[PDB]
Amino acid sequence: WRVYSTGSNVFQTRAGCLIGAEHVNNSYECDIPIGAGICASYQTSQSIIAYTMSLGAENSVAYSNNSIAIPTNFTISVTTEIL
Amino acid sequence: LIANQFNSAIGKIQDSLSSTPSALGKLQDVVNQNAQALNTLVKQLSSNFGAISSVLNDILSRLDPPEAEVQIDRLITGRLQSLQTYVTQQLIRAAEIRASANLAATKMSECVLGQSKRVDFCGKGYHLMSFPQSAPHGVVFLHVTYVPAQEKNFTTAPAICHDGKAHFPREGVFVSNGTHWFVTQRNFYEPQIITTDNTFVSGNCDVVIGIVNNTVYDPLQPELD
Amino acid sequence: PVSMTKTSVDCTMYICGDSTECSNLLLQYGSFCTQLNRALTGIAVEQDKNTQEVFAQVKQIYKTPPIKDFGGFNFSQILPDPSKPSKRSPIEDLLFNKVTLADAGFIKDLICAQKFNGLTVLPPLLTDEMIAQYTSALLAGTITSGWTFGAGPALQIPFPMQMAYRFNGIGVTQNVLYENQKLIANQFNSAIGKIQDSLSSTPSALGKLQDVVNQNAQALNTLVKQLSSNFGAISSVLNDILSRLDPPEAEVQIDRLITGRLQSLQTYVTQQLIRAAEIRASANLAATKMSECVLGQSKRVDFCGKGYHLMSFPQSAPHGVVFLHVT
Ligand SMILES: *[C@@H]1O[C@H](CO)[C@@H](O[C@@H]2O[C@H](CO)[C@@H](O)[C@H](O)[C@H]2NC(C)=O)[C@H](O)[C@H]1NC(C)=O
Ligand SMILES: *[C@@H]1O[C@H](CO)[C@@H](O[C@@H]2O[C@H](CO)[C@@H](O)[C@H](O)[C@H]2NC(C)=O)[C@H](O)[C@H]1NC(C)=O
Ligand SMILES: *[C@@H]1O[C@H](CO)[C@@H](O)[C@H](O)[C@H]1NC(C)=O
Repeated sequence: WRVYSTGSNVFQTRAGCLIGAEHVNNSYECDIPIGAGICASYQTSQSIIAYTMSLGAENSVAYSNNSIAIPTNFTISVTTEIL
Repeated sequence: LIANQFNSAIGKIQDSLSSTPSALGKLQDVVNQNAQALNTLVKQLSSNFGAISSVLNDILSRLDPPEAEVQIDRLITGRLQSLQTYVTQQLIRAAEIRASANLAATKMSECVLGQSKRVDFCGKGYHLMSFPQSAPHGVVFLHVTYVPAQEKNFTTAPAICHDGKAHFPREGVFVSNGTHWFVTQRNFYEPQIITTDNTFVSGNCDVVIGIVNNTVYDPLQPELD
Repeated sequence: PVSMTKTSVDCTMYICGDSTECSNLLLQYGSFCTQLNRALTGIAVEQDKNTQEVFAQVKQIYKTPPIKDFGGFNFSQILPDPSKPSKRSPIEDLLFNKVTLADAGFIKDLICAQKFNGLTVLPPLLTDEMIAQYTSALLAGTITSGWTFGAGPALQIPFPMQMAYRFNGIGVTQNVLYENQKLIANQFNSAIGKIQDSLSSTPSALGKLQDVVNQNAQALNTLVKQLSSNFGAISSVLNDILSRLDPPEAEVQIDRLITGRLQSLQTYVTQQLIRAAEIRASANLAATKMSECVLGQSKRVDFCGKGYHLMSFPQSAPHGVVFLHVT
């Protein structure tokens, strides 16, 4: 086949290079693992996009030497697990 | 309140399993793998392994046995080697399933029949109890856990000096609104007044880093005075 | 150990290297190579699952505050250093220098010869700079939130008060700590320095990692040696047999070569399956240790180091994890 080798959206990764996907600047969670931190998905007007995977939300906790945080209210949670 | 949260949570388990189709994949793949492997074995009957044909009754009805020995030997070698490969792969998968079964037995013994205190062994959060249910070739646990979520901030101190002596919480921690001081258990905000009967005295208050000056109410003195 | 190096084997390049007659004779053996490729890609998936299971324990990335008023303690050897392109602790740099990894396989040795016969090395899913991000996040969460971030939202709490809680978990009254803070701080800092220089001086510490790589390397290496045995034919080079004999009798030689190479390949794959099961068992052990010795305070004896356990700190190593137990 040769209908994809035309390209014009070619993207070189640490695993090789990718043809038929358009490199983005965001960071999402992983859908299909490609490798070296790069994942790909089918989204939006629809196409296949590839990205650096996103490890999670950034967070900062307000530490001090005389500050504590305490909870006031509570929640009961039920989860499933299959073996 | 806890009853309503529990019932709503159970209903959410029910409709969450009823709506999501991809939940039970950990079971299904196992059956699929065995199915796939067994199916492969059947279509190993159709390869000739380099002989005339893969049907044995053809070769018996075409040749005399001085040469049927030569052809049949090649068939025997091929089929026997394929069967050996199938048995070895089934042995490895059996060892894996046995490991998962011992894990399941450990979870049944600890997360159900007692109350475990290992973190994240019986679901996420502090563990309250469990309930088991059956599944085709498997088990499904419902963990019921306790998650605290509404936080607020206070300013503390490791100990209280009252009379040249340090006072420590018998259980809990000292907290301050900004004006007063209270003793609170570590997972639920509830002020109680700092008395003698939830504290104890040890040493003097010239050693501990960051001790703050306050007073400790005595439960005997206004009864006596 | 956590994972081994993902390896992919291509049959038709390995067995019948560029010979149409050889492959046409090979398709009489049915669907072996699909099974072999399926087993290898099963192992290759399982490695990524193992690393994801060990390190992706939380789902938020905390950060340490810049100020270092931790009551006298000094975490300078396990906190990340912004002075390097690889955002690591110096302890992690000692770990990255002590293991002499191999099998580069760069984009264009013995590695090139391994490349030329259908043996490829798939790169891992998680790079070396995201594992560091998880490990630094776990360090940040442990030193600023106690164990509350292991059960819900992060709750800040001063560090010596957390250490008072942790002595109260052992069976020691907490006033022991507050009257002896400086002594504990000095012992902790001296002990951390002893870990650093003891690991720096001893070369033979990390053998549990190294042997794993060596075994896989050795196994892969002996596979290439099996290309040089003739298995009872007149020669071991396939192009010789095609360039000397007519095909109606070269079938006899080529069949013997197919049998020998296929049997050797099968043996290699069975051994790699058993090693995969072993590494998976050790990975589940590592996940249990990360859940219990780090995110909480275990009370099982000698599960979290020798003595009464206080806390732990994880650090990353190439294909593995290293725990520091503080006891
Ligand atoms: C503690 O949490 C519970 C549950 O989140 C709160 O109960 C809710 O109260 C509001 C009042 O406006 C009701 O609308 C909700 O229906 C209640 N929840 C349930 C599940 O019934 C409770 O108010 C919280 N405590 C405080 C002091 O705010
Ligand atoms: C924590 O310990 C580190 C040990 O590395 C201290 O860093 C040293 O600080 C001294 C003081 O000037 C320097 O002479 C050394 O060169 C530093 N070490 C290195 C490897 O560069 C650090 O000061 C300590 N931090 C605290 C807060 O005590
Ligand atoms: C807390 O930190 C502040 C820094 O401004 C310092 O002045 C104070 O002495 C510290 N207190 C304790 C108990 O560490």
